[PDB]
Amino acid sequence: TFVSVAPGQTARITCGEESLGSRSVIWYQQRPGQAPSLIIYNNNDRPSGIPDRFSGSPGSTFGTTATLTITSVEAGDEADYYCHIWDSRRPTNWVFGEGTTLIVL
Amino acid sequence: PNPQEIHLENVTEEFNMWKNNMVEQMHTDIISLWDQSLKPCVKLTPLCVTLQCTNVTNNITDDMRGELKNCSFNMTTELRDKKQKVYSLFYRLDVVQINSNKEYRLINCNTSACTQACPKVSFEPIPIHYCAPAGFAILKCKDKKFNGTGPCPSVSTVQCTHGIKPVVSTQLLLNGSLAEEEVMIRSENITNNAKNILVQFNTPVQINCTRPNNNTRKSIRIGPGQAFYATGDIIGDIRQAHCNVSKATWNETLGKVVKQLRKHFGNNTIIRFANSSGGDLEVTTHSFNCGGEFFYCNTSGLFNSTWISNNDSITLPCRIKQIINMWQRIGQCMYAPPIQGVIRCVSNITGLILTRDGGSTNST
Amino acid sequence: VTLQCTNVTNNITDDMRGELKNCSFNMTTELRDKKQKVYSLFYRLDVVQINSNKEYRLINCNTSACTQACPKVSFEPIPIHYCAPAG
Amino acid sequence: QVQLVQSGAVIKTPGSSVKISCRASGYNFRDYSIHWVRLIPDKGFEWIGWIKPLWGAVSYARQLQGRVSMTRQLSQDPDDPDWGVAYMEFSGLTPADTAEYFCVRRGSCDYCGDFPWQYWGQGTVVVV
Amino acid sequence: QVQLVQSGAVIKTPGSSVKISCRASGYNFRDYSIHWVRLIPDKGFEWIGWIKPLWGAVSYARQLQGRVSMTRQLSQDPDDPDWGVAYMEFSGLTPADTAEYFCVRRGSCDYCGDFPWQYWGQGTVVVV
Amino acid sequence: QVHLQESGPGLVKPSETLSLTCNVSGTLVRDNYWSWIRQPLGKQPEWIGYVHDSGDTNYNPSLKSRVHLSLDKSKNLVSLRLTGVTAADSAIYYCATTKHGRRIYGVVAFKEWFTYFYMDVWGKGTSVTVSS
Ligand SMILES: *[C@@H]1O[C@H](CO)[C@@H](O[C@@H]2O[C@H](CO)[C@@H](O[C@@H]3O[C@H](CO[C@H]4O[C@H](CO[C@H]5O[C@H](CO)[C@@H](O)[C@H](O)[C@@H]5O)[C@@H](O)[C@H](O[C@H]5O[C@H](CO)[C@@H](O)[C@H](O)[C@@H]5O)[C@@H]4O)[C@@H](O)[C@H](O[C@H]4O[C@H](CO)[C@@H](O)[C@H](O)[C@@H]4O[C@H]4O[C@H](CO)[C@@H](O)[C@H](O)[C@@H]4O[C@H]4O[C@H](CO)[C@@H](O)[C@H](O)[C@@H]4O)[C@@H]3O)[C@H](O)[C@H]2NC(C)=O)[C@H](O)[C@H]1NC(C)=O
Ligand SMILES: *[C@@H]1O[C@H](CO)[C@@H](O[C@@H]2O[C@H](CO)[C@@H](O[C@@H]3O[C@H](CO[C@H]4O[C@H](CO)[C@@H](O)[C@H](O)[C@@H]4O)[C@@H](O)[C@H](O[C@H]4O[C@H](CO)[C@@H](O)[C@H](O)[C@@H]4O)[C@@H]3O)[C@H](O)[C@H]2NC(C)=O)[C@H](O)[C@H]1NC(C)=O
Ligand SMILES: *[C@@H]1O[C@H](CO)[C@@H](O[C@@H]2O[C@H](CO)[C@@H](O[C@@H]3O[C@H](CO[C@H]4O[C@H](CO)[C@@H](O)[C@H](O)[C@@H]4O)[C@@H](O)[C@H](O[C@H]4O[C@H](CO)[C@@H](O)[C@H](O)[C@@H]4O)[C@@H]3O)[C@H](O)[C@H]2NC(C)=O)[C@H](O)[C@H]1NC(C)=O
Ligand SMILES: *[C@@H]1O[C@H](CO)[C@@H](O[C@@H]2O[C@H](CO)[C@@H](O[C@@H]3O[C@H](CO)[C@@H](O)[C@H](O[C@H]4O[C@H](CO)[C@@H](O)[C@H](O)[C@@H]4O)[C@@H]3O)[C@H](O)[C@H]2NC(C)=O)[C@H](O)[C@H]1NC(C)=O
Ligand SMILES: *[C@@H]1O[C@H](CO)[C@@H](O[C@@H]2O[C@H](CO)[C@@H](O[C@@H]3O[C@H](CO)[C@@H](O)[C@H](O[C@H]4O[C@H](CO)[C@@H](O)[C@H](O)[C@@H]4O)[C@@H]3O)[C@H](O)[C@H]2NC(C)=O)[C@H](O)[C@H]1NC(C)=O
Ligand SMILES: *[C@@H]1O[C@H](CO)[C@@H](O[C@@H]2O[C@H](CO)[C@@H](O[C@@H]3O[C@H](CO)[C@@H](O)[C@H](O)[C@@H]3O)[C@H](O)[C@H]2NC(C)=O)[C@H](O)[C@H]1NC(C)=O
Ligand SMILES: *[C@@H]1O[C@H](CO)[C@@H](O[C@@H]2O[C@H](CO)[C@@H](O[C@@H]3O[C@H](CO)[C@@H](O)[C@H](O)[C@@H]3O)[C@H](O)[C@H]2NC(C)=O)[C@H](O)[C@H]1NC(C)=O
Ligand SMILES: *[C@@H]1O[C@H](CO)[C@@H](O[C@@H]2O[C@H](CO)[C@@H](O[C@@H]3O[C@H](CO)[C@@H](O)[C@H](O)[C@@H]3O)[C@H](O)[C@H]2NC(C)=O)[C@H](O)[C@H]1NC(C)=O
Ligand SMILES: *[C@@H]1O[C@H](CO)[C@@H](O[C@@H]2O[C@H](CO)[C@@H](O[C@@H]3O[C@H](CO)[C@@H](O)[C@H](O)[C@@H]3O)[C@H](O)[C@H]2NC(C)=O)[C@H](O)[C@H]1NC(C)=O
Ligand SMILES: *[C@@H]1O[C@H](CO)[C@@H](O[C@@H]2O[C@H](CO)[C@@H](O)[C@H](O)[C@H]2NC(C)=O)[C@H](O)[C@H]1NC(C)=O
Ligand SMILES: *[C@@H]1O[C@H](CO)[C@@H](O[C@@H]2O[C@H](CO)[C@@H](O)[C@H](O)[C@H]2NC(C)=O)[C@H](O)[C@H]1NC(C)=O
Ligand SMILES: *[C@@H]1O[C@H](CO)[C@@H](O[C@@H]2O[C@H](CO)[C@@H](O)[C@H](O)[C@H]2NC(C)=O)[C@H](O)[C@H]1NC(C)=O
Ligand SMILES: *[C@@H]1O[C@H](CO)[C@@H](O[C@@H]2O[C@H](CO)[C@@H](O)[C@H](O)[C@H]2NC(C)=O)[C@H](O)[C@H]1NC(C)=O
Ligand SMILES: *[C@@H]1O[C@H](CO)[C@@H](O[C@@H]2O[C@H](CO)[C@@H](O)[C@H](O)[C@H]2NC(C)=O)[C@H](O)[C@H]1NC(C)=O
Ligand SMILES: *[C@@H]1O[C@H](CO)[C@@H](O)[C@H](O)[C@H]1NC(C)=O
Repeated sequence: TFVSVAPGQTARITCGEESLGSRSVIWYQQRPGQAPSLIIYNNNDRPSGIPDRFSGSPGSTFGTTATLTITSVEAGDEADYYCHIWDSRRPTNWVFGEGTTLIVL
Repeated sequence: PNPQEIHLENVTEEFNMWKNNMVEQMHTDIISLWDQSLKPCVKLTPLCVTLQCTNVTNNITDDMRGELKNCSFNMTTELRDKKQKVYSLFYRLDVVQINSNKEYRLINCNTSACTQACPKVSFEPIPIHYCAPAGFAILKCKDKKFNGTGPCPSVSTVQCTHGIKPVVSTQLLLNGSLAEEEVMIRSENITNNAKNILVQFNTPVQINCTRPNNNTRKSIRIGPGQAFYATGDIIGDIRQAHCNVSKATWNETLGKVVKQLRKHFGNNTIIRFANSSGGDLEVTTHSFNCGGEFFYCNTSGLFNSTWISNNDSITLPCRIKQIINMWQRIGQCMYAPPIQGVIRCVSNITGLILTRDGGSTNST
Repeated sequence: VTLQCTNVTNNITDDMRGELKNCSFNMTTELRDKKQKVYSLFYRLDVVQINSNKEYRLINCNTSACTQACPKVSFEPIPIHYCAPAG
Repeated sequence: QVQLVQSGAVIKTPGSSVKISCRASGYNFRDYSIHWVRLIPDKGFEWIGWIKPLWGAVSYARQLQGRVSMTRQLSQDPDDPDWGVAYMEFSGLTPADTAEYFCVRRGSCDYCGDFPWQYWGQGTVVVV
Repeated sequence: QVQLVQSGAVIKTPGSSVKISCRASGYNFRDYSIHWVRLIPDKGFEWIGWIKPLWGAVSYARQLQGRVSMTRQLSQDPDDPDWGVAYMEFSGLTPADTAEYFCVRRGSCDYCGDFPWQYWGQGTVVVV
Repeated sequence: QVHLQESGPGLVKPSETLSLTCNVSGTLVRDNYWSWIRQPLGKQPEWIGYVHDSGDTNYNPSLKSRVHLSLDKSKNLVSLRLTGVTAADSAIYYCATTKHGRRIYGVVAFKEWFTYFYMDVWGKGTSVTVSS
C-alpha cells in the first residue's frame, strides 16, 4: 500500500472500509522512529500548528472510502498515514486503519 | 360548478349531530370502497414462511431497542420447481418469535393471510362532495355559535356539500374544517362519560411529520406476474420517525381550549390534561397516514398540562408498521409496501377528540 | 415448470428449422403428494431456453400466468345485430 | 340471548393482585362497551371503569387510577365471531377491598344510554 | 406531465451503426405514435419515421429504406404501465449524416393531428 | 507546554504482569482524558483504552480483562497494568492525552449522536519486549 508522487504535485491517500452511515474520521501521521501526531481531528478541520494542504473528504457521503487529499507535496510528508474511522453504524474501532505510507522523490 | 347555496328566511330547523344519518352511510361507503380497492392487488399467501432474522448492521446499544430486523427466507420463483433465498428488512412490530437460535414469522399468519396494496394506487384524501338524489334536499346550518343539537335559526339548502377530505386519524384529526370565530367544543351529553368531546378550533396548528431514512425497495418475484416489494438496504444512517409541533402555538391553543372548556364546569376548576390511559396501539397513540406510510406517533409530549383558575418545537417520536388492521375486521390486513426516499408531510391539526375521567370522591 | 425439451422424431435437415419441440416435465396429480412425468409437444414460438444440456420454459411465465380457453366454447363469429334503445 | 360469565371466587393476600375474567357470548362483541362495577358491603355500589373492546380504549375511575388495568381478547375467527373475553387486573389489593365484582353490559335498545346496564355477570367475590 | 429522455451524444466511424434510445414516461405508452425526426445543419429538418408502440408497426421515409430500423420495448408490469422505450438502429452511417436526432410525440388534444409534434426529446447529436 | 514521559521495564518475562507508568509535564492528570496506544513493528497501531475520573474508564473489549488501567493523583502520573504477557504485546507503548467531541447526526433528544476521540499530543514510546 505504498504511493509515490514527485514533489510539488498532489496525492490522494485512501484508507478504511466503505462508509455505511455518517462518520467522523480522524487522520494521523507517523514520522519513522518517533511518536505519532494528529493531522485531522474531524472530517475537515485540523488543529493549530498543523498547516494547510491537509484537506479531507467530508463524512456525510454514504458509500465512500475515507480519503485524505494533499496538494504541494514535499519531503516533510515522507511518513506513515493512518485513518481511524468512527462510523455511526458499525461499532467503535479500537484498532486503527491499515498502514498506508507515502514517500516522495 | 358554483353550487347553489340558497338561503331561507324564517326557518327553525332541529339539527342533531349524534343521531344523524349520513355518517354510518359514509362509514359503510368508505369501508366498502376500501375493500374494492384491494381486490385486483396481489395476495400474499406464499409469504407465511419460517423467516430467519437477525439484527441490522448497526451499533446496537442495549437501551435502544431496534425497530428493524433483517430477515432471510426461502421463496418460490415463477418457476415452480426452483426457490430462491432472499432477504428483506421488517419492523419489529410485524414479526414474532417462534419457540439459542432465532426464527420468526409474520404477525398475521395464524389469523389471516392478507393483501399487499398494489402501489399504483395512492392513499391521500381527495375531496368527496356528497349530493342528494332527485326529490331530496340537503340543509346546512349557517349559524356560528351552534354546538350541534337543537334549533338553527339560519338554514340554507345546498345541492351538493363542500369538499370533505376523508382522513383516517384517531386522535388529533388533521386537515379538517376550521371554526369561524371561537374554538368550539361539542358533545352529546357533556355530563356523561362514555361520549367523546369533539373539539374544533379556529386557527390550525401545523405539524411536520417525517421519517428520515431512505428505504430502497426491491422487487421479489413470487410467481408468474405477482411481485412483492420488499425493503432493501438503508443507505445513510438509521433514525427514528418523528413529528414536530410549534410549542408556543400549541400552548396558545391549549390556553384557548381551557378558556372554552371552563364554561361548562364552572370557572373555578383546575383542568388537567394527561396522556392516554391504555389500550391497543391504534388508540393509545396518534395514528395517521403520510404519503402512503402509516405512522403511530407518541402523544404524551402534548397532552400534559395543569391549568389553574388564574421558536422551540415539541418533537414527539413515532413507530411505523407495515401490516395494518384498519377497521378491525376478522380476516383482513393490508401489507403497505415501502416508499423510496425520505418521507415528509406538513399538515394542519384543526381538532381534537377528548374524554373526561369518571370521577367520584369530592374531586375539584 | 422447468421443461426438458428435445427434437421431434423427424429427419432434421439443417436448413429447415423445426416448429415443434417435444417437452417432458413433472406435473402434480390430483393427489397432491404424487407427481407424474408427462410429455407433450409445443411450438418453438412458445418456449424459450434457460441458460451442453437444454432446458426450456414457457414464454409467458415471467410476465403472467394465463388461462386455457375451456374448449366447449368456440371462436367462430356469429352475426351481432346492434340495436338502438328506445328514443 | 346474551351471557356474561365470570371466574370463581378467590382469596388473596394484602398487596397481591387479582385478575377477574369476564366471558361474553351471544352478540357481536366488537360493538358494545363493557363496564366494571363493584359492590362493597355497607357502602353501596361503586363504579370502576369501562372498556370499548373494538380497539381497547379504557377509562377508569378517578380514585382508582394506578391500581386497576383492563385488557380484552377478541375472537379472531370467522366462524364464531360473537364470543369475547374482558379482563381486569386489579392490583394494590388492601383489606378494604373485600367486595363483589360485576362485569356488566348496556342495553340494546335505541333510547338506552350507556349507563343503563342491562345484562349482568354473576359476580365474583374477593376476600383479602 | 410527459417526458422524453434520450441517450448521450456519440462519435462513430463511417460505415458503423448508431443506436439511439428514447425513454418516454408519464402517459399510457401503448397508445400514441412516436416519430423520429432529424436536424441536419444547413439543410433544415428532415423526417425519418414513426412507430406505433402497441404492436410495433413502423414506417420509414422513402429515401432512408434499408438503413434505418426501429424497435420498441413495452412495460410488462401492472404497477408502472406508463414508461416505455423506443429505439432506432441507424445503420449505414456516412459522413453526411452528422446531425441532431429528436424523438417526438404528438399532442393530446382532440383536434391535434399526428404530425403536430408537441412533446420533444432533448435530442442527440451524432458526429462521424 | 506539555510533554510526557513513559517509563517501564522494557524486558519482561512471560506469564508476568506488565506495569508501566507515565509522568506528566505542564498540566496535571485529572483535568483531561488519557489514553494508552500500542503499536507493533511495521503495522497499524491499536488503541488500548482511555481513562478519566468519575467512571470514564472504558477498555478495549478484545482485551477487557487482561489489562487494568489506573490513575495517580498523588504523584501526578497515570499508570498501566497489563496481565499475562504474550508474544503479541512486544511493541512500542504510548501515553497520550485525548479530547472528546460530539458528532451530532440526528435529533439530539433521541440519543442520536456519538462521541469521537482523537489523540492530540503524544509521548515518546517505550519498546517493551518479551524474552525467554
Ligand atoms: C424537529 O425539531 C428538531 C429539533 O428542533 C429537529 O432536529 C434537528 O434535526 C437536524 C437535522 O439533521 C439536526 O441537524 C444536524 O445538526 C448537527 C449539529 O449541528 C449543531 O452543531 C454544529 C456545530 O456545533 C458548534 O457548537 C459546539 C458547541 O455547542 C462546538 O463545540 C462546535 O465545535 C461547533 O462550533 C453547529 O454548527 C450547528 O449550527 C447549524 O445550525 C445553525 C442554525 O441556524 C446555523 O446557524 C449554523 O450555521 C449551522 O448550520 C448546530 O448548532 C449538524 O452538524 C448536522 O449536519 C452535519 O451532518 C449531516 C449528516 O451527517 C450532514 O448532511 C451535514 O452536511 C453536516 O455535515 C457537516 O458537518 C460535520 C460536522 O463535523 C462535518 O464533519 C461534515 O463533513 C459536514 O461538514 C460541512 O462543514 C464543513 C466545515 O466544518 C465543510 O468542510 C464540509 O464541506 C461540509 O460543508 C445536522 O445538520 C439537528 O441537530 C436536530 N436537533 C436540533 C436541536 O436542532 C428536527 O429536524 C425537526 N423535524 C422537522 C421535521 O422539522
Ligand atoms: C441483511 O443480512 C444480509 C445477510 O448477511 C446482508 O447481506 C450480505 O451483506 C454482506 C455484507 O458484509 C455481503 O457480503 C459481501 O459480499 C461481497 C461479495 O458480493 C457477492 O458475494 C455473494 C457470495 O458471498 C454473492 O452471492 C452476491 O451476489 C454478492 O454480490 C464481498 O466482496 C464483501 O467483502 C467485503 O469485505 C471485504 C473484506 O472485509 C472488503 O474488502 C470488501 O470491500 C467488502 O466490503 C462482503 O463479504 C453479502 O454479499 C450480502 N448477502 C446478500 C445475499 O446480499 C445484508 O447486508 C443485511 N442488510 C442490512 C441492511 O444490514
Ligand atoms: C417425445 O418424446 C418421448 C420421450 O422419449 C417419446 O415417448 C417415447 O417414445 C418411445 C419411442 O421409441 C417409446 O419407446 C417404446 O416403448 C415400448 C414400450 O412401451 C412402454 O414402455 C415404457 C417403459 O419404457 C412404459 O412406461 C410405457 O407405458 C410404454 O407403454 C417399446 O416396446 C418400444 O420398442 C420399440 O423398439 C423395438 C426394437 O427397436 C421394436 O421391436 C418395437 O416394436 C418398438 O418399436 C419403444 O422402446 C416410449 O415408450 C415413449 N415414452 C413415453 C413415456 O411414452 C415420444 O414418442 C416423443 N414424441 C414424438 C412426437 O416424437
Ligand atoms: C456504539 O455504542 C456503544 C454503546 O452500545 C457506545 O459505547 C458507549 O459510548 C459512551 C460515549 O462514547 C461511553 O461513555 C460514557 O459516557 C457517559 C457520559 O459521560 C458516562 O456517564 C459513562 O460512564 C459510565 O457508563 C458506562 C455505561 O456502561 C459504563 O460502562 C462506564 O464504565 C461508566 O460506568 C461513560 O463514560 C460508554 O462507556 C460506552 N459504552 C460502552 C459499553 O462501551 C459507543 O460509543 C458507540 N460507538 C459508535 C462508533 O457509535
Ligand atoms: C433426410 O434429410 C437429409 C438432409 O438432412 C437428406 O440428405 C440429403 O438428401 C439429398 C437427396 O437425397 C442428397 O443429395 C443432394 O441433392 C442435390 C440435388 O441434386 C445436390 O445438389 C447435392 O449435392 C451437394 O449437396 C450436399 C448438401 O450437404 C453435399 O453434402 C453434397 O456433398 C453435395 O456437395 C446432393 O447431391 C444430400 O446429399 C443429402 N444430404 C446429406 C447430408 O446426406 C436425406 O435424403 C433425408 N432422408 C430421408 C429418408 O428423408
Ligand atoms: C432456504 O432453504 C434451505 C433448503 O431447505 C434451508 O437450508 C437448510 O437449513 C437446515 C437448517 O435449518 C439444514 O439442516 C442442517 O444440515 C446440516 C448439514 O449441512 C446438518 O449438519 C445440521 O445438523 C442440520 O440438519 C439443511 O441441510 C439446509 N438445506 C440445504 C439444502 O442447505 C434454509 O434454511 C432456508 N432459508 C435460508 C434463509 O436460507
Ligand atoms: C403516559 O405517561 C406515563 C408517564 O409518563 C407512562 O408511564 C410509563 O410508561 C413506561 C412505558 O410503559 C413505563 O416504563 C416501563 O416500565 C416497565 C415496568 O412496568 C418496565 O418493564 C419497562 O422496561 C419500562 O421501564 C414506565 O414505568 C411508566 N411510568 C409510570 C410512572 O407509570 C405511560 O406509558 C404513558 N402512556 C402512553 C400510552 O404512552
Ligand atoms: C391548513 O389549513 C388552511 C385552511 O384550511 C390552509 O390554507 C391557508 O388559508 C387560506 C385558505 O386556503 C389560504 O389562502 C388560499 O390562497 C390561494 C393562493 O393565494 C388561493 O387560491 C385560495 O383560494 C386561498 O385564498 C392560505 O394561503 C393558507 N395559508 C398559508 C400560510 O398558505 C393551510 O395552508 C393549511 N396548512 C397549514 C400548514 O397551515
Ligand atoms: C421429474 O422429477 C424428477 C424428480 O426430481 C426429476 O429427476 C431428477 O433429475 C435430476 C437431474 O436434473 C437428478 O439429479 C441427478 O441425479 C443423479 C443420480 O441418479 C446424479 O448422478 C446426477 O449428478 C444428478 O445429480 C435427480 O436425481 C432426479 N431425481 C429423481 C428422483 O430421479 C426429473 O428431472 C423431472 N423431469 C422429468 C422430465 O422427468
Ligand atoms: C442482535 O441480536 C440479538 C437480538 O436482538 C441482540 O441481543 C440482545 O439485543 C438487545 C437489544 O436489541 C439487548 O437489549 C439484549 O441485552 C441483547 N441480548 C443478548 C443476550 O446479547 C444482539 O445484541 C444484537 N447484535 C448482534 C451482533 O447479535
Ligand atoms: C436516499 O436514497 C436514494 C436512493 O434510493 C438516493 O438517491 C440517489 O441520489 C444520488 C445523488 O443525486 C444519485 O446519484 C443516485 O442515482 C440516486 N439513487 C438512485 C437509485 O437513483 C438519495 O440521494 C438518498 N438521500 C439521502 C438523504 O440519503
Ligand atoms: C414545518 O415546516 C414548515 C416548512 O418548512 C416550516 O416553515 C418554515 O419555517 C422557517 C422557520 O420559521 C422559515 O424560515 C421558513 O420560511 C418557513 N417556510 C414555510 C414554507 O413556511 C415550519 O416552521 C415547520 N414547523 C415546525 C414546528 O418545525
Ligand atoms: C409533563 O409535563 C411536565 C411539565 O408540566 C414536563 O416536565 C417534567 O415534569 C416531571 C413531572 O411531571 C418532572 O419530574 C421533571 O423534572 C420535569 N422536567 C423538567 C426538565 O423539569 C414533563 O417532561 C412532561 N412529561 C413528558 C412525558 O413529556
Ligand atoms: C434436435 O436437437 C438440436 C436442437 O435443435 C439439433 O441441433 C441443431 O439443430 C438445428 C436444426 O434444428 C441445426 O440447424 C443445428 O446445426 C443443430 N446443431 C447441432 C450442434 O447439431 C439436433 O440436430 C436435433 N436432432 C437431434 C437428433 O438431436
Ligand atoms: C365564571 O366566570 C365566567 C367568566 O366570564 C363568568 O361568565 C361566569 O358568570 C362565572 N361564574 C360564576 C358562578 O361566577
